[PDB]
Parts: sequence; structure tokens; C-alpha cells
Amino acid sequence: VHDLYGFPIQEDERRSCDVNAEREVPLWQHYIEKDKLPSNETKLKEMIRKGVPPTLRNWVWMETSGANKKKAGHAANYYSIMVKAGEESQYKKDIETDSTHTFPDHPWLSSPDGRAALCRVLQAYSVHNERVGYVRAMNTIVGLMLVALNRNEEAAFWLLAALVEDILYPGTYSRMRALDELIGTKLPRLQQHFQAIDFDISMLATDWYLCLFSVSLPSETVMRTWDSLFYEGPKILFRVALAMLKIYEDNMLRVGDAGELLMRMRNAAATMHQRDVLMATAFDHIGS
Repeated sequence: VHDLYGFPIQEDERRSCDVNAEREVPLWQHYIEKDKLPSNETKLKEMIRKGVPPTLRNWVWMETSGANKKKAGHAANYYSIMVKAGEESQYKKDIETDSTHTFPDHPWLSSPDGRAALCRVLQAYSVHNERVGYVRAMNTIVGLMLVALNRNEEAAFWLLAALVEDILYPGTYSRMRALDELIGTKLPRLQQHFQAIDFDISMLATDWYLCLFSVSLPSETVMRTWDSLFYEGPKILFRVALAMLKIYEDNMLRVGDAGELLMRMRNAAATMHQRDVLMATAFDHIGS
């Protein structure tokens, strides 16, 4: 069985999320029809928190992330100049090799055209922003961006720029405080438990953060995190991370070994299909 975006992958969880998405359709249709997002920022934040329709993610993400504004502030041939320039990126080979073990099973991303597209975007970005260059985390991010953006490489390039340059803090990709605090405040049983087994949350959440959940969660669940990330900013990362720990807390407390807990939570995270409950839990304000 595959998900919406074609990744092979509870069935009730996904049906519930699809039916709830269907409820929002007439509201979103009104806006794309008028070719304008809601003026009311409170209303817009609420809508985005409930999930952008997949078919509108290019429309909404590219605007709320600021990628449209960045694109428009460069010449129209800019991406193509960067693609050509990236042909001699210092990172070309690393980018290529990092693709021999990412997306093994996606039918298009594992195709020659999909590999080439992903490489073009990353090599382009690596010369555009030489200070950042390329890091492995960006491979699966751009891969999911390509799939969510209907294989639009230039869109993916400008969304990646918005993310790295404007949304994430500077230095994110150069050579957790919040989450550990939140665990101690909101999940005191879990904190005692992590201390007792000497579990370092950064072993789990490092990839969560650097890869923006893209190697951790089912793709449709990831995109809901991205919906709010591209509108509200990077606090979404620790809010969703805490929500994951809240949701699987009962599960973790019965595991008496740090390595075991890591494997079990990675398995749990990989089948987190209830994207509605994940986001609603991330924003619930329980404990405030």
C-alpha cells in the first residue's frame, strides 16, 4: 500500500484525516478561487494548523514561506544559472552518493529523472549559498519538497532558500534546550525515565530537527508539520517533537534501555499516521 505521495507504507487513522481534510475543502476553495489567502491572520493560522489541502501546498507554502518574494527579487533565469553553476559544486559527488540510500522505494524519486532533479536543486542551492553549501539532511527535505510541489524543481529551490535563509535560525546546517525543558515540565514521568536509563533525547530528535521529520514520519504527517513550519516558524519543530513524546509516553515508560527506547520510538514515529492528532496535540496548551 502507498500513501498520497506514492511512498509505500491505522487505516482508520488515515481515513479520519482524509475525511477531516474534506471538511475544509470548501473553505480553501473559496480562497484559491479568489487567488488570495485570508486577510485575517488568526483565521489563516487556524486553517493552516488544520492542514493545507495537498493540491494547494505549492500555492500556500510558496507564499507563506516567503519563497515567492525571494524568487521575485532575483532575475527569471537565476535558478537555471545556479543549476549550471552547480554542475561544478564541491558537493556534487556527496549529493549524488547521499542518494544511494535515501528514498529507496519512492517510484519517482528513485527513478533516474527523480535523482537528477533532486541533484539539480541541491547542487544549485550549494553554489547559491556557499556558506551553507550542502549537508545530508537537505537531501530528504528536498526530496519531499519535490514530491509535495508536483516535481517543480525551481519551486523546491526557492522553498529551500526560504527555509534555510529566513525560517530556520542561521547556523542550523553548520558544523533541544526547549524540548528537554518541555519534557521536564509537561512530561515529568518521562524525564525521570530518561534520566534513569541515561537516554539523551538528542539521539532521537536530532534527525527530527535537522531533517524536519522527513526521515522519521509518514510523508503526509510530515507535510502537516511543514504547513505550520512555513507559516509560524521553527518553534513548530519542538512543539511537534514534544507532541510525539506525549503521544508515545506510555509506550516509552515501559522500556528500560536507552538503545531499545530509541529503536522503539523510531518505529513508533515511522507509523505516526494520525496527522490530525499530532498537530492538535502540538498546539494543545495543556500544561500552560
